[PDB]
Amino acid sequence: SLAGAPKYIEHFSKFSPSPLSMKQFLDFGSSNACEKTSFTFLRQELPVRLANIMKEINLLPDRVLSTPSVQLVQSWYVQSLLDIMEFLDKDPEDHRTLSQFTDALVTIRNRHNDVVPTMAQGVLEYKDTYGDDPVSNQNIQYFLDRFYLSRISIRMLINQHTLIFDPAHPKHIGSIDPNCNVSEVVKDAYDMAKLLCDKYYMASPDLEIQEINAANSKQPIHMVYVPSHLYHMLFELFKNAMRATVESHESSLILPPIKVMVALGEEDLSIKMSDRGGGVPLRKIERLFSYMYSTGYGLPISRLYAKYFQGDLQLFSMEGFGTDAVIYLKALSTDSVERLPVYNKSAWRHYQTIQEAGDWCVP
Amino acid sequence: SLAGAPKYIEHFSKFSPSPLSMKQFLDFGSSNACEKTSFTFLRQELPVRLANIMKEINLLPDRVLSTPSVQLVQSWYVQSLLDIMEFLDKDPEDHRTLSQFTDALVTIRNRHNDVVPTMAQGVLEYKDTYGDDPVSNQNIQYFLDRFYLSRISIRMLINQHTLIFDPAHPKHIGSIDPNCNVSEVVKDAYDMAKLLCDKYYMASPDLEIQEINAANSKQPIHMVYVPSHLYHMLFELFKNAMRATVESHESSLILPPIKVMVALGEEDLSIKMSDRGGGVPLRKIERLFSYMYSTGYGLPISRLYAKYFQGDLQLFSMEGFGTDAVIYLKALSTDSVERLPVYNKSAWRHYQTIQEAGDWCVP
Ligand SMILES: O=S(=O)(c1ccc(O)cc1O)N1Cc2ccccc2C1
Ligand SMILES: O=S(=O)(c1ccc(O)cc1O)N1Cc2ccccc2C1
Repeated sequence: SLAGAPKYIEHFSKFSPSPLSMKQFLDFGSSNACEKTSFTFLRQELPVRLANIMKEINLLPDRVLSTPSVQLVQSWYVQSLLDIMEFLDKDPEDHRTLSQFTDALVTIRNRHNDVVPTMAQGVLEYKDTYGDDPVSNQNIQYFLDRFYLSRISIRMLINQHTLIFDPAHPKHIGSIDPNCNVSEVVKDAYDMAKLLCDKYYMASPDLEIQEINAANSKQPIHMVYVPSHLYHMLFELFKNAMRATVESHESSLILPPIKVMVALGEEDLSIKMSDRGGGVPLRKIERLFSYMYSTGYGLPISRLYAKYFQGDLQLFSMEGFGTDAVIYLKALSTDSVERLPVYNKSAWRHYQTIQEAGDWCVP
Repeated sequence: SLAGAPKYIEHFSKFSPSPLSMKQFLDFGSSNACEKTSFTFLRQELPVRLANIMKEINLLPDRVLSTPSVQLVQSWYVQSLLDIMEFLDKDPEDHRTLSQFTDALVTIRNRHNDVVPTMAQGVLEYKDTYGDDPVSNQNIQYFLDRFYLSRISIRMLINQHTLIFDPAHPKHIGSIDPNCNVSEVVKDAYDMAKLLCDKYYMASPDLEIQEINAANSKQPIHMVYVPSHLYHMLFELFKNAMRATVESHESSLILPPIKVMVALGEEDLSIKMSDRGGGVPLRKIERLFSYMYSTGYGLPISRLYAKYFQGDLQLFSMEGFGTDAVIYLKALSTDSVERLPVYNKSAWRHYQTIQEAGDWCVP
């Protein structure tokens, strides 16, 4: 039988999460020896990651914390932590321990399947119940970036363990493709977005891809990456680019194509998606990444996927012309290291915000 | 005879600077009635702007404040404030007051001519004397953006007064062109940068300009702006784009052109400069706007000019291919309002930084 959850949360929140690189993930084996190691690692690391973020949930404004949906998500995290605590005294040598552990991780993954839209309902509840205010809004924005990135990282750990120690492509290591053909993923995302655009508008822009392999001009561009994450980002970007193009060309039968450039440099693998969808004023760019205005978290969650392995996703528009979106990825698996929020004094001080006049003038 | 400077600094730092819009600047007349109004406005507003920024100088780390060059600049600001204090009890009705005031502003402008490189020497002195540290560096970056923007605004006020109440183009209102042809300024900046590039490399990329006037496809794009500021930004951008293009093409006789798009939307006038100079990894972009790494303040000062009337200057590269730089300006004179730093509690808290582990994980 287990201690009360707060005792575990306090214990594990003292540790910092331990970021892994893509190479470390990829170089992990599938033997029983490896499964025991994964077990002993995860029964420490998953509680550390769960506890760290649960401590930050507590820093949210009372208004947001008081909402039923935020309380519900909190309750899922508590149960998931306790599920893992059941394994603290279990023997990795016992095969039943390992199989039970995998079952528990699957149960946790399912429990948390709807976390993103449930948190979004919490934001809506806060808005509806109290009205929004600038201070709470900035805290929510800061928190949600970290909460959703934390969640991405926990899902990564769980998927790697369950996929490796249970198909489509046996060459993958869990969810990682050591030879991801970037243009192929671009095409897959385009194809799916085209189906949607065609359904609603009966037309869609064509795709043009150009590759720039700086060091090896001949060679098709590949990388070590999780194709599902790359697909996610590109699909969201294509949906926006397609909608802009069609909606800004209502009187036209000829649609400008969406142009994608994939560039491979010494350190970056960059993917630029350029549309001629008429663009958006600079003032309105920030809103596209806001959880508050978006309550529709496609763009901010996509940018988190990019940031997760030390990349980024940036938007640059020319109002009256169109928009460029750029996904920046690390070219090398050794540079592709998890970006994980950590609960400490610096994190804590960020929530300690209050209402005041800013450091810049008003007329 | 005058009070000690600190008594004036305390008095005037209580007020907030008053931001003017481009339209307000432009709608100001040249009559004796207007000169008296400009006088009575500036003998309050200039002391307010001087005092506000002098109070922030005092928040710099002792290490930076202790440098001879920072002390020298401080001493200039003190004398300039006192110069204006001489006018507090003077009669605007007396023509000698007005003429003496204009002389005093000219003297102040000359006194402060070398502020930018003198402050940069202060940064170098801090580096040489103590070695740099991350906390001081972040404070310097925050301060210098505000200090240099404050300086831009003070020079704007002084130039407007001296130019209007003392040529090349009588249609200008002080330094403001109500009908600035943007492509003409682009060409002027290109021409000057080409002279420099040709001198050192014996070759330079060609220029291609495209305009997108969204609402009036025929019409050449014009705006209300200070052409010297726009020229400054474009010249710096062309120098970087040209150098990148030539240096990345050492073995080539054919240079890719620099492409400029000028787009006019409902709210933004955007100028994009695109080069194929091989680009720079994302990791190194931030450094381009850093005063510390730049000690060469061309890019950060250019971005301040853009920000001064509520615009921005952004860089986006594709490593292995090239770089896009975008100047965002407000299309409408009514939206073009001075962006002025103000000394208050929010400003004060920014300098109150200390050394600690960040809110994100290390391996
Ligand atoms: O704001 S956007 O410029 C835009 C945003 C994100 C993106 O990835 C691509 C884009 O092009 N764009 C989205 C959209 C939708 C309907 C009608 C007009 C527009 C304009
Ligand atoms: O970093 S840049 O990508 C670059 C920076 C700013 C800019 O306006 C345009 C640019 O293109 N670029 C500057 C430079 C100089 C010499 C050799 C190679 C490079 C690359």
